[PDB]
Amino acid sequence: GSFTMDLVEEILRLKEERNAIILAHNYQLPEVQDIADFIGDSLELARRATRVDADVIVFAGVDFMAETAKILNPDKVVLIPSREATCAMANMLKVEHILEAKRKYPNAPVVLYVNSTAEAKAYADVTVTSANAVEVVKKLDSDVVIFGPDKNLAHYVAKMTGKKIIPVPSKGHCYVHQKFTLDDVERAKKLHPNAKLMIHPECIPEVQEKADIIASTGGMIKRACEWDEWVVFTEREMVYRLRKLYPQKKFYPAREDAFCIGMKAITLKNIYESLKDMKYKVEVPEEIARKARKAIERMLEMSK
Ligand code: SF4
Ligand SMILES: [Cl-]
Ligand SMILES: [Cl-]
Ligand SMILES: [Cl-]
Ligand SMILES: [N+]
Repeated sequence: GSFTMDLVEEILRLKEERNAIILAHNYQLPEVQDIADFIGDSLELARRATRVDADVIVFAGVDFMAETAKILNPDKVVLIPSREATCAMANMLKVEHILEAKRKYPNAPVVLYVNSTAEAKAYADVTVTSANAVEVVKKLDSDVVIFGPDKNLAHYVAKMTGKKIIPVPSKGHCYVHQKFTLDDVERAKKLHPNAKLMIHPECIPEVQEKADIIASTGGMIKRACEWDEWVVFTEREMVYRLRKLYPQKKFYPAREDAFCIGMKAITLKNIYESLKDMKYKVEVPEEIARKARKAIERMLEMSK
């Protein structure tokens, strides 16, 4: 035939030529999800990054996630297709916040959401994600923990563990999940009265209280078998992921306008260019990386 390769075919060929794997987050565009080798939540992506046989990891996600993969694979090439793929919640937490909390509470473990910079993780005793934060905090040997950046996840952790949670910083949150209100809950239940509600713990507490299940996107996938019809209170591309996994169920976005600009910095074109040009190479300074790796490997040990 006369036709040549499209972007998908170019990517497939370059993945072979580079001995590369494409890891994608659940909030990636559908056409990016469709070319990824593995798709998951933050914990699943971290765990998957400990069994990489490929030489090159193309990370269809935000920079903190790519940095986590690099911390776990210092001697592989990790590529981020755009350096503008970044997380507003993670940027809210600075070293100065951690140091001030450690001064007040020197005996409190420092528990940092993976939505955090590599520099911040160097100060964590253990990292967490939305999937394992309750379990990890429960098991730590202290009734007081320093926790951040996300204050809404911190609220959920405090509720479920009964422990004293010292937030760092004071107001960390995700603007995507802050879009959900009690009015969205009322509207969803009126439009879909037989559906149950899957709610991310980055949503505000009063919205969390309306959930049938509170879960990371990975937990949403794991527990979707419990009902046939769900309203999805997270970033709207998760609806595509759930529909692909469970074509026989029904999924509805809680809000179509719950979009993460940083996630959508990743495009099919810039994944192609990432493999073609071997860019942008993610690097983490050795001293930071070694300290962060200790905290991440502790997380993986404490949460299977
Ligand atoms: S959805 Fe929220 S927490 Fe996740 S990368 Fe985007 S801004 Fe960060
Ligand atoms: Cl692999
Ligand atoms: Cl996220
Ligand atoms: Cl199934
Ligand atoms: N102890």
